[PDB]
Amino acid sequence: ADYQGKNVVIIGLGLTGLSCVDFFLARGVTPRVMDTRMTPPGLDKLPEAVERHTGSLNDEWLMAADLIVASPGIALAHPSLSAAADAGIEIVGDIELFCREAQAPIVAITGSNGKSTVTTLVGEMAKAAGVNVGVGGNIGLPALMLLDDECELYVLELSSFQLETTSSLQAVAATILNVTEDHMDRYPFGLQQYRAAKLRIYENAKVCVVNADDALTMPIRRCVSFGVNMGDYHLNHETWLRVKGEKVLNVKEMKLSGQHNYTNALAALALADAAGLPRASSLKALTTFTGLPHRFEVVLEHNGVRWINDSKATNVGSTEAALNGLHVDGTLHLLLGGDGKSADFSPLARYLNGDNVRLYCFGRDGAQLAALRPEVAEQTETMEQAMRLLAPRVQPGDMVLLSPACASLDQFKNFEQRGNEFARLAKELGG
Ligand SMILES: CC(=O)N[C@H]1[C@@H](OP(=O)(O)OP(=O)(O)OC[C@H]2O[C@@H](n3ccc(=O)[nH]c3=O)[C@H](O)[C@@H]2O)O[C@H](CO)[C@@H](O)[C@@H]1O[C@H](C)C(=O)N[C@@H](C)C(=O)O
Ligand SMILES: CC(=O)Nc1ccc(Sc2ccc3nnc(N)n3n2)cc1
Ligand SMILES: CC(=O)Nc1ccc(Sc2ccc3nnc(N)n3n2)cc1
Ligand SMILES: [Cl-]
Repeated sequence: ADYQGKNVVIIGLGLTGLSCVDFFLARGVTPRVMDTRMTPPGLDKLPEAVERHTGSLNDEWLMAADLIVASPGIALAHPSLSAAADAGIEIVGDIELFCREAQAPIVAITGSNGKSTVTTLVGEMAKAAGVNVGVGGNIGLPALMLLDDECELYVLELSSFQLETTSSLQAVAATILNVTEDHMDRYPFGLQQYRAAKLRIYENAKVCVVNADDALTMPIRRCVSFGVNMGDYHLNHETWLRVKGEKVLNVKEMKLSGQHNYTNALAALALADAAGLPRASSLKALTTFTGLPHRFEVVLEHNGVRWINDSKATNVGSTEAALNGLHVDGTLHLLLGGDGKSADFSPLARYLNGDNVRLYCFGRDGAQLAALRPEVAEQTETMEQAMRLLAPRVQPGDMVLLSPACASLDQFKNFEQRGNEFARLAKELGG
């Protein structure tokens, strides 16, 4: 791709938009940037020579563009962006720009839950083999910052939003880990529209890796599969990872636990195998990886109480993965809240029966979450209020679990800030 002389407009003054500004400037193109937010987080990090427009989309700029670069946070269905598409103005995202420049194979990972774990695992498998690997995308390091002529393999976590604006991805190995309701505020044609965006990841992929236990991960119309009791990669119950009936790893050697993390390990191994990484070093990486911050992270274990930061549980399916099979000796104090993105929370209710569960519900959708079981629920405005309410009630044997089933953007800079604030309060209140 050659952008010289083009009128380039970037939508979004967040992490993605700033990475795109740097990308174009380094290639001799001065873009313009807009964002519907009046004071977006990148407003003061923008180079002084770059024109900026905030508080709305600027149709004068969009309709004059040769190329529109849309951050994943702007809907293609926004009327101004849809009008530009109607006029035949090219619209891409940062992942598209990346794919046009990358010169190493790409492993591409999407799904409603498990993405960052699988992405990081494949990266660790590559590192264990001595491969120069770049890991990024939706996990938090903008993909354009990975571009490096010495890179031998890229591992990208991709969201449905990023996939909507991507056309040139030809992954060496691609997966949809699972499909459960999320981002319904962005998908007015519902679950199948969200699924269709994720299904784009398989187009022109050399190997597709599907979840044998989740039919929505399969192309609508020759894929490798992983699953619990079936699949090319599957579990054998002590629990083993197996490939086509052959034991490859006793999961006692992993640091992660839980069935969903064992299938994450299977998916990572299937992708690593498809990318040509040596099996021995891939298996080694499964035994060294300890987990990610904010993903079912024990931030304090003291006086018989475990305080668990699962702030990365931004949808119902992720909270379900925390709750399904969860063992608690005493009472579970569960923190739910934030921006639910129009999700139906009712699938959580089957985990919330019995005498040993208390709900502390906060943020934009706190009332809807407390309605799951009002007789054991309290509602506050903020997470801090919820923590100060529950802490006097905690007894040895209890668990305090932040697994909020919602996005954090109504009250926090990012889910990391939500998790960090939870950890600070847990240390104050629990020690
Ligand atoms: C919403 C989203 O896709 N966020 C990803 C994005 O971060 P970035 O800061 O660039 O986001 P953005 O595109 O500026 O959008 C951020 C927020 O601003 C809003 N926004 C954005 C542009 C605009 O004109 N108006 C507006 O209101 C968006 O709706 C959203 O609420 O790019 C980063 C690098 O690729 C990702 O790590 C990050 O994943 C975050 C963690 C996320 O929540 N992703 C979603 C998809 C998920 O995991 O479910
Ligand atoms: C249908 C099919 O066979 N798809 C495919 C996808 C990826 C690869 S690996 C690779 C290596 C360098 C490179 N540079 N750009 C890109 N997309 N790649 N991909 C092989 C085949
Ligand atoms: C079996 C099934 O459910 N297939 C399906 C596939 C895609 C969609 S998404 C869609 C559908 C219509 C439409 N009209 N305008 C827009 N933007 N859309 N989007 C939904 C269902
Ligand atoms: Cl968030």
